[PDB]
Amino acid sequence: MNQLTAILKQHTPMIHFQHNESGATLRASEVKPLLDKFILTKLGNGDIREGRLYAKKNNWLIDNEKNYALNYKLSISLQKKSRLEYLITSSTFPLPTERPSNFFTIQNSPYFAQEKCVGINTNSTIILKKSNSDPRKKEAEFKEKNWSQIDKKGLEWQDFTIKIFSLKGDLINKIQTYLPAFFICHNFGTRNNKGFGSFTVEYINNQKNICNVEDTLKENFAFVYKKKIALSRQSTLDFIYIYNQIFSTIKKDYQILKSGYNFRNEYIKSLLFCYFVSKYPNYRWEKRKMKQLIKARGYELKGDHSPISGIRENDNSWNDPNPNGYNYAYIRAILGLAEQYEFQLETPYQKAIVKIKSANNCISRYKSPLLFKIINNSIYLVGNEINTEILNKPFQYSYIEQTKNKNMRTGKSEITERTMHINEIEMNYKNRINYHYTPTSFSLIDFMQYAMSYKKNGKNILNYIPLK
Amino acid sequence: MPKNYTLQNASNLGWLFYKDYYRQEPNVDFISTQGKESDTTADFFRKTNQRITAYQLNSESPLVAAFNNHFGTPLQLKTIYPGLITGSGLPHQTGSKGEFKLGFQFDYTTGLPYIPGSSIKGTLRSMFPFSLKDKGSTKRILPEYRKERMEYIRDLIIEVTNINEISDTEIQALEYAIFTNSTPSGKTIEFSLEEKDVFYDAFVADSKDGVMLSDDYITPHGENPLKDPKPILFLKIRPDVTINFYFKLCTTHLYKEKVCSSKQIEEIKKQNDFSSSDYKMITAHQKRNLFEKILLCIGIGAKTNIGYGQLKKL
Amino acid sequence: MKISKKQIEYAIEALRANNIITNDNQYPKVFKGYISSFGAAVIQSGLIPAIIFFENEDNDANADRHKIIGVLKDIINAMRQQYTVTDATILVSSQIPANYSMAQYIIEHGNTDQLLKEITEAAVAMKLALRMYKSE
Repeated sequence: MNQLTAILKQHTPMIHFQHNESGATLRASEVKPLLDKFILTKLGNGDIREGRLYAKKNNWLIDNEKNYALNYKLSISLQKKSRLEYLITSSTFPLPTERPSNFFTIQNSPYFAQEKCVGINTNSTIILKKSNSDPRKKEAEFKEKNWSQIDKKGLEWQDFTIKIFSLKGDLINKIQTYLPAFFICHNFGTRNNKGFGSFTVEYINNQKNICNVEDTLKENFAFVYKKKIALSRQSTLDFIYIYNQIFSTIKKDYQILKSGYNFRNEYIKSLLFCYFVSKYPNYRWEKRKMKQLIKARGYELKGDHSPISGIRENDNSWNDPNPNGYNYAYIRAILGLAEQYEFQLETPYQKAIVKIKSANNCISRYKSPLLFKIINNSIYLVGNEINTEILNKPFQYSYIEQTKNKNMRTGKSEITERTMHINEIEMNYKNRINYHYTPTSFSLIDFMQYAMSYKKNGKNILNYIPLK
Repeated sequence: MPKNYTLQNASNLGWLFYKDYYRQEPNVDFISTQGKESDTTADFFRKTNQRITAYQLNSESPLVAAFNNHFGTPLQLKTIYPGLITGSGLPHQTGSKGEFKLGFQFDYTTGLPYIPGSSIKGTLRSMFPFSLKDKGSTKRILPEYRKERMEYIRDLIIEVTNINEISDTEIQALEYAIFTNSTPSGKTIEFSLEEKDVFYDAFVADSKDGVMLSDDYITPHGENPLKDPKPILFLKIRPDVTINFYFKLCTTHLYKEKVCSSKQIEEIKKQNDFSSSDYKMITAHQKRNLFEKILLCIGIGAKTNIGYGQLKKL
Repeated sequence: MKISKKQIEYAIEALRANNIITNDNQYPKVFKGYISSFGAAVIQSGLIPAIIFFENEDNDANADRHKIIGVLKDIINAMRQQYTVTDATILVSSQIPANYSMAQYIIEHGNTDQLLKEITEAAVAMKLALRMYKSE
């Protein structure tokens, strides 16, 4: 027909930068381009160019020569505006008891930006203040003016409407065929790799949609993994605990994959490091190289241990063997460019900052290749192959010292910037194989299979393997 | 500078957005390459933007009351969350930081944001089948265009009127009478003074408890997924803002797939050949409801394919 | 406003020099729209803001719109080359320097009246000159 009306169900909250508006909802300006790309890819059977030729045929294109855009109109409307707002932080902070009815908190979440909304400052929404009780525990205060001017909010809506209008009936039929798969495949909002903004289609033209989520995920993704989540017969009626557990588990699993887990007395070696150690001629952590460089100049890093020199029981060392040094590389760049590494040295109030930048202005960012899909309180880890453009790329490191001093009793602020130590640089060292370059050989499927098969008396990341 | 846009104390929004936006203040540089991304330029443009986006429109505004007096009863519609963008092609781009990249349609005298009557007329005619000109560059796409728009307009006409079944030729005649006020061949129909369809300008009428203008971001992520995106800043009409659509519509009389005036039908009805089946009429209210349904289906303005300019019944 | 034949000749030469009119006497379609938009921007935003609009080449989505400012400057220079020696509304101490940005030139010399008149005349002349030749 002409109009396609669908009712969407929200599974995880969406981080929206225009939360100030009452009617704020999922913007069609993201959905329509993504929907166009998805529909063209599925029309060409994995080839967007063949799909674009197919859509050039039948005259389904606005722009026959130029763009990927299809001729339809997207409208996303909220039926009822009872907003359920969330505060998302990557740190565990004490929860206050003075809140509006629709304020809820997610702590130890992968969303790490907007972390200054808690702490001690006049702008933080949750103002942590000293308590007359034991100093080991801190209370909290909620300020409505600061909460009204926050940059982004986690929002959860009720069932809302997506309207698709087109004068091309065949395009409308194709869109009806492909829309549930599209909403099962893509997450929306900020930090959509980590599970925020998960939506599914409930009704299409007043008809319920029955789509096997696992089958769609297998069809449209290379590797699929599902996590054995559990509910203790009580949190079924409390969504906050479910959300918190799901996002904490997501953060823990991703930390294990990328950078390991050392917080509370537990140490799980980063699986990326182990995979690169065990494979073809070994690539080791760039972080180990920066730690050695900052060791060789001065101030000792906090932590009564040593860098990990490989996989073994307590394989702890600070040096290299008598032959040539290890083949270092930017191991952790494949899962996302970080642009800054923070190192806490032995004395408090000073910290080493490593600024990461592309040698030439060619690489600026990289989305995490992994995608976390949260549907009906189940965690799905999906992913295609990585962007090969990042492999064998040069990276430049700029070390900077930041010594947070005592407050000047007038501003209580930070001006502790004017320090920078000149360490040694190893550009082109070992014929452009050093901590300035990426491993130039990596398959996401192979590493993902290597992970969740590493184990000790039980496999670490408790996900079984439905991969395609 | 204050809220509650009034004739007594309020800057002209169009003047502030087009002429005072780029005023040559001392120690502000937006001509040189270095000055365009300077922070002073950003602060200057940011303060101008703050002034622009701080005005309110009371429901009982004398301006909108005068508009209702002059242009008749309004068609009141509100805006959905994305907003409403019009006149985006008007040049308002210097390449500086913190500036509104796209243009905006303001009334010259009043300064209130508005939708010109030509925009309304073209948006309504686009869904009608005989909008594309048979000129040669459109030979390929004319047939399918006409077919799909004819089907949609037939559905709308049947739904809104009491006509049980209307033909393609009658649809052509109705469209040409409504918009061109003539026959499809260009021949003028002997119409009276009040038998003309006038599409007045649409004016902002009510921003209930907020401002009527706001700033939005469109961020095109590049073809290269590794380079940073380039945000675009523009001015939008805020959600839940009442837009008043003013029309002057007539009654369209159709006899034997032809459009006739009131007098011609008055004489034709009396003749002892008047077929009731071959007579169709669309009142002004039915035509207004047809236009209302077209607007509620497709919306008006720019960036409509991505949800902007979508209207809801008040 | 009457445009002389010499002004149209200057417009033709400036269009040729700025590589708008090709060797085979043909010009890109969007240039006439560029001229009309420049006139409308001058009316709507002012001379300096309009010149800043049309001097910014960072768009990279339309055609190369910065050529129209070069044509305008060339026409203005050619017109100034043959100003009579009365020195009342002449202001031709010299031509506009080639590497100068025209907006900066307008800022430096507060004779916005004369520059506005010359720019309007040059824009009309360039419109006529483009109307002489063939589109795509």
